[PDB]
Amino acid sequence: VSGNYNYLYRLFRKSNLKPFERDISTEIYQYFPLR
Amino acid sequence: VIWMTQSPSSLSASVGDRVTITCQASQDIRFYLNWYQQKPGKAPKLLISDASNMETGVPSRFSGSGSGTDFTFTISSLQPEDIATYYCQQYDNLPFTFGPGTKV
Amino acid sequence: EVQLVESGGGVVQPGGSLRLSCAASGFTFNSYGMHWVRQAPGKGLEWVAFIRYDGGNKYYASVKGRFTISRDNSKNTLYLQMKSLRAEDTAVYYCANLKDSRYSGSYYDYWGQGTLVTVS
Repeated sequence: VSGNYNYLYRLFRKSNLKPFERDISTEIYQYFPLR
Repeated sequence: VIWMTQSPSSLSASVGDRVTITCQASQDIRFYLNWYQQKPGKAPKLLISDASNMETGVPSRFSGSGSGTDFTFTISSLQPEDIATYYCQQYDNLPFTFGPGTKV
Repeated sequence: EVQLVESGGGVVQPGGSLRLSCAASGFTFNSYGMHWVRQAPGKGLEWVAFIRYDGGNKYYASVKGRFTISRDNSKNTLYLQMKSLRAEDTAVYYCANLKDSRYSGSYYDYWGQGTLVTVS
Protein backbone atom coordinates (compact mmCIF):
# COMPACT_ATOMS: atom_id res chain seq x y z
CA VAL A 1 0.00 0.00 0.00
CA SER A 2 2.82 2.40 0.88
CA GLY A 3 4.69 1.14 -2.19
CA ASN A 4 7.27 -1.63 -2.54
CA TYR A 5 10.58 0.05 -3.34
CA ASN A 6 12.72 -3.06 -2.86
CA TYR A 7 12.60 -3.98 -6.55
CA LEU A 8 14.81 -1.96 -8.91
CA TYR A 9 15.56 -1.77 -12.62
CA ARG A 10 18.33 -0.15 -14.65
CA LEU A 11 17.30 2.77 -16.85
CA PHE A 12 20.63 4.29 -17.83
CA ARG A 13 23.72 2.67 -19.34
CA LYS A 14 26.32 3.55 -21.97
CA SER A 15 25.69 0.36 -23.94
CA ASN A 16 23.35 -2.61 -24.31
CA LEU A 17 23.85 -5.93 -22.53
CA LYS A 18 25.16 -9.12 -24.03
CA PRO A 19 23.15 -12.36 -23.62
CA PHE A 20 22.98 -13.37 -19.95
CA GLU A 21 25.12 -10.40 -18.90
CA ARG A 22 24.61 -8.87 -15.45
CA ASP A 23 25.41 -5.28 -14.46
CA ILE A 24 24.92 -3.89 -10.92
CA SER A 25 27.05 -0.75 -11.50
CA THR A 26 26.02 2.67 -10.05
CA GLU A 27 27.67 4.66 -12.87
CA ILE A 28 26.21 8.15 -13.14
CA TYR A 29 24.63 8.30 -16.62
CA GLN A 30 25.67 11.23 -18.86
CA TYR A 31 21.77 10.30 -13.39
CA PHE A 32 21.68 7.47 -10.86
CA PRO A 33 21.37 4.39 -13.16
CA LEU A 34 18.83 2.50 -11.07
CA ARG A 35 15.19 3.46 -10.31
CA VAL B 1 32.14 6.31 -19.76
CA ILE B 2 33.07 6.65 -16.07
CA TRP B 3 33.97 10.20 -14.98
CA MET B 4 36.70 10.68 -12.37
CA THR B 5 37.31 13.66 -10.10
CA GLN B 6 39.77 14.50 -7.33
CA SER B 7 39.75 16.85 -4.35
CA PRO B 8 41.43 19.12 -3.45
CA SER B 9 42.90 20.03 -6.84
CA SER B 10 45.90 21.47 -4.98
CA LEU B 11 47.06 21.35 -1.36
CA SER B 12 49.79 23.05 0.75
CA ALA B 13 51.70 20.96 3.32
CA SER B 14 55.10 20.85 5.05
CA VAL B 15 57.46 17.97 5.73
CA GLY B 16 56.09 15.80 8.54
CA ASP B 17 52.46 16.72 7.80
CA ARG B 18 49.75 14.14 7.01
CA VAL B 19 48.40 14.40 3.45
CA THR B 20 45.13 12.99 2.15
CA ILE B 21 43.79 13.03 -1.42
CA THR B 22 40.21 12.08 -2.31
CA CYS B 23 39.27 10.38 -5.60
CA GLN B 24 35.63 9.98 -6.56
CA ALA B 25 34.15 7.97 -9.45
CA SER B 26 30.88 9.01 -11.19
CA GLN B 27 30.37 5.25 -11.40
CA ASP B 28 30.83 2.34 -8.93
CA ILE B 29 34.34 0.87 -9.49
CA ARG B 30 34.51 -1.45 -6.45
CA PHE B 31 38.27 -1.94 -5.93
CA TYR B 32 39.60 -1.43 -9.47
CA LEU B 33 41.49 1.85 -8.96
CA ASN B 34 45.17 2.67 -9.60
CA TRP B 35 47.12 5.51 -7.99
CA TYR B 36 49.96 7.18 -9.89
CA GLN B 37 52.60 9.73 -8.92
CA GLN B 38 54.11 11.98 -11.57
CA LYS B 39 57.16 14.19 -11.19
CA PRO B 40 57.83 16.97 -13.78
CA GLY B 41 59.49 15.67 -16.95
CA LYS B 42 58.88 12.02 -16.05
CA ALA B 43 56.39 9.30 -16.90
CA PRO B 44 53.81 8.43 -14.15
CA LYS B 45 54.80 5.82 -11.56
CA LEU B 46 52.30 3.36 -10.10
CA LEU B 47 52.11 3.35 -6.30
CA ILE B 48 48.87 1.53 -5.47
CA SER B 49 46.87 -1.10 -7.34
CA ASP B 50 43.41 -2.57 -6.79
CA ALA B 51 42.56 0.33 -4.45
CA SER B 52 44.75 -0.72 -1.52
CA ASN B 53 47.59 -3.01 -2.64
CA MET B 54 51.05 -1.45 -2.43
CA GLU B 55 53.51 -1.90 -5.28
CA THR B 56 56.87 -3.48 -4.49
CA GLY B 57 59.45 -0.84 -3.63
CA VAL B 58 56.89 1.74 -2.48
CA PRO B 59 57.69 3.24 0.98
CA SER B 60 55.47 2.18 3.88
CA ARG B 61 54.46 5.81 4.46
CA PHE B 62 52.16 5.48 1.44
CA SER B 63 48.75 3.86 1.78
CA GLY B 64 45.20 3.92 0.49
CA SER B 65 41.75 2.40 0.84
CA GLY B 66 38.14 2.55 -0.24
CA SER B 67 35.56 0.86 -2.40
CA GLY B 68 32.72 1.76 -4.79
CA THR B 69 32.82 5.48 -5.57
CA ASP B 70 34.85 6.99 -2.72
CA PHE B 71 38.59 6.29 -2.50
CA THR B 72 41.37 7.78 -0.36
CA PHE B 73 45.12 8.13 -0.90
CA THR B 74 47.27 8.95 2.14
CA ILE B 75 50.82 9.95 2.98
CA SER B 76 51.34 9.31 6.70
CA SER B 77 54.24 11.77 6.79
CA LEU B 78 55.10 14.01 3.87
CA GLN B 79 58.74 13.88 2.78
CA PRO B 80 60.65 16.45 0.63
CA GLU B 81 60.76 13.71 -2.02
CA ASP B 82 56.95 13.44 -2.14
CA ILE B 83 56.27 16.61 -4.12
CA ALA B 84 54.43 15.51 -7.24
CA THR B 85 51.09 15.44 -9.04
CA TYR B 86 48.95 12.49 -8.01
CA TYR B 87 46.41 10.84 -10.32
CA CYS B 88 43.75 8.16 -9.83
CA GLN B 89 42.79 5.86 -12.71
CA GLN B 90 39.91 3.42 -13.15
CA TYR B 91 40.15 0.14 -15.03
CA ASP B 92 36.74 -1.31 -14.25
CA ASN B 93 35.73 -0.84 -17.87
CA LEU B 94 36.89 0.58 -21.18
CA PRO B 95 37.60 3.35 -21.99
CA PHE B 96 40.00 3.79 -19.07
CA THR B 97 40.12 7.21 -17.46
CA PHE B 98 42.43 9.33 -15.28
CA GLY B 99 41.37 11.98 -12.77
CA PRO B 100 42.24 15.73 -13.07
CA GLY B 101 45.34 15.27 -10.91
CA THR B 102 46.15 16.66 -7.46
CA LYS B 103 49.09 19.01 -6.93
CA VAL B 104 51.11 18.43 -3.73
CA GLU C 1 66.04 -4.21 -18.50
CA VAL C 2 62.55 -3.31 -19.81
CA GLN C 3 62.34 -0.47 -22.31
CA LEU C 4 59.65 1.23 -24.36
CA VAL C 5 60.90 3.66 -26.98
CA GLU C 6 58.59 6.10 -28.75
CA SER C 7 59.52 7.67 -32.08
CA GLY C 8 57.97 9.34 -35.11
CA GLY C 9 57.02 12.61 -33.42
CA GLY C 10 57.44 16.05 -34.98
CA VAL C 11 55.42 18.95 -36.37
CA VAL C 12 52.52 18.56 -38.78
CA GLN C 13 49.79 20.75 -40.27
CA PRO C 14 46.07 20.59 -39.29
CA GLY C 15 44.21 17.98 -41.33
CA GLY C 16 47.48 16.12 -41.84
CA SER C 17 48.60 12.74 -40.54
CA LEU C 18 51.38 11.17 -38.51
CA ARG C 19 52.34 7.59 -37.70
CA LEU C 20 53.94 6.94 -34.31
CA SER C 21 55.74 3.79 -33.24
CA CYS C 22 56.94 2.23 -29.96
CA ALA C 23 59.72 -0.33 -29.88
CA ALA C 24 59.48 -2.80 -27.02
CA SER C 25 62.20 -4.94 -25.46
CA GLY C 26 63.09 -6.77 -22.24
CA PHE C 27 59.69 -8.41 -21.83
CA THR C 28 57.22 -10.71 -23.53
CA PHE C 29 55.60 -8.00 -25.64
CA ASN C 30 53.53 -10.50 -27.61
CA SER C 31 51.66 -11.76 -24.52
CA TYR C 32 50.52 -8.36 -23.27
CA GLY C 33 47.95 -5.82 -24.39
CA MET C 34 49.21 -2.26 -24.91
CA HIS C 35 47.92 1.26 -24.32
CA TRP C 36 48.51 4.72 -25.70
CA VAL C 37 48.28 7.69 -23.32
CA ARG C 38 48.90 11.34 -24.13
CA GLN C 39 49.62 14.45 -22.07
CA ALA C 40 49.41 18.02 -23.33
CA PRO C 41 51.40 20.86 -21.67
CA GLY C 42 49.40 22.18 -18.71
CA LYS C 43 46.98 19.19 -18.61
CA GLY C 44 46.58 15.74 -17.02
CA LEU C 45 46.91 12.21 -18.43
CA GLU C 46 44.50 11.27 -21.23
CA TRP C 47 43.90 7.67 -22.28
CA VAL C 48 43.85 7.22 -26.07
CA ALA C 49 43.67 3.57 -27.17
CA PHE C 50 44.12 -0.10 -26.24
CA ILE C 51 44.93 -3.22 -28.26
CA ARG C 52 44.84 -6.86 -27.14
CA TYR C 53 47.87 -9.19 -27.20
CA ASP C 54 46.81 -10.95 -30.40
CA GLY C 55 46.21 -7.68 -32.28
CA GLY C 56 42.54 -8.65 -32.40
CA ASN C 57 40.19 -6.39 -30.42
CA LYS C 58 40.82 -2.63 -30.45
CA TYR C 59 39.40 0.12 -28.24
CA TYR C 60 39.49 3.90 -28.59
CA ALA C 61 38.77 7.00 -26.55
CA SER C 62 37.87 11.91 -28.43
CA VAL C 63 39.92 10.10 -31.10
CA LYS C 64 37.58 7.33 -32.24
CA GLY C 65 37.12 7.46 -36.01
CA ARG C 66 40.41 9.29 -36.56
CA PHE C 67 43.09 7.23 -34.81
CA THR C 68 43.96 3.58 -35.51
CA ILE C 69 45.89 1.28 -33.19
CA SER C 70 47.87 -1.72 -34.44
CA ARG C 71 50.85 -3.92 -33.59
CA ASP C 72 53.37 -6.29 -35.12
CA ASN C 73 54.39 -9.06 -32.73
CA SER C 74 57.22 -10.23 -34.98
CA LYS C 75 59.01 -6.90 -34.55
CA ASN C 76 57.86 -6.15 -31.00
CA THR C 77 56.48 -2.85 -32.29
CA LEU C 78 53.32 -0.96 -31.36
CA TYR C 79 51.87 1.59 -33.80
CA LEU C 80 49.44 4.52 -33.69
CA GLN C 81 48.18 5.98 -36.96
CA MET C 82 46.72 9.44 -36.51
CA LYS C 83 44.69 10.99 -39.30
CA SER C 84 42.90 14.33 -39.51
CA LEU C 85 45.05 15.81 -36.74
CA ARG C 86 43.78 18.95 -35.00
CA ALA C 87 45.44 21.69 -32.95
CA GLU C 88 43.84 20.07 -29.89
CA ASP C 89 45.89 16.92 -30.49
CA THR C 90 49.16 18.61 -29.55
CA ALA C 91 50.58 16.36 -26.84
CA VAL C 92 53.35 14.07 -25.67
CA TYR C 93 52.39 10.54 -26.68
CA TYR C 94 53.38 7.65 -24.43
CA CYS C 95 53.16 3.90 -25.00
CA ALA C 96 52.47 1.91 -21.85
CA ASN C 97 51.64 -1.41 -20.26
CA LEU C 98 49.18 -0.55 -17.51
CA LYS C 99 48.66 -2.87 -14.53
CA ASP C 100 45.18 -4.32 -15.06
CA SER C 101 43.55 -7.23 -13.22
CA ARG C 102 40.40 -7.20 -15.36
CA TYR C 103 41.25 -6.96 -19.05
CA SER C 104 44.91 -7.24 -20.02
CA GLY C 105 45.92 -9.11 -16.87
CA SER C 106 49.26 -7.29 -16.69
CA TYR C 107 50.90 -7.62 -13.28
CA TYR C 108 53.60 -5.07 -14.07
CA ASP C 109 53.40 -1.38 -14.96
CA TYR C 110 55.71 -0.03 -17.69
CA TRP C 111 55.98 3.37 -19.41
CA GLY C 112 58.04 4.85 -22.23
CA GLN C 113 59.53 8.35 -22.33
CA GLY C 114 57.04 9.93 -24.71
CA THR C 115 57.31 11.65 -28.08
CA LEU C 116 56.07 15.17 -28.80
CA VAL C 117 53.56 15.79 -31.57
CA THR C 118 52.72 19.37 -32.55
CA VAL C 119 49.88 20.32 -34.87
CA SER C 120 50.10 23.81 -36.43
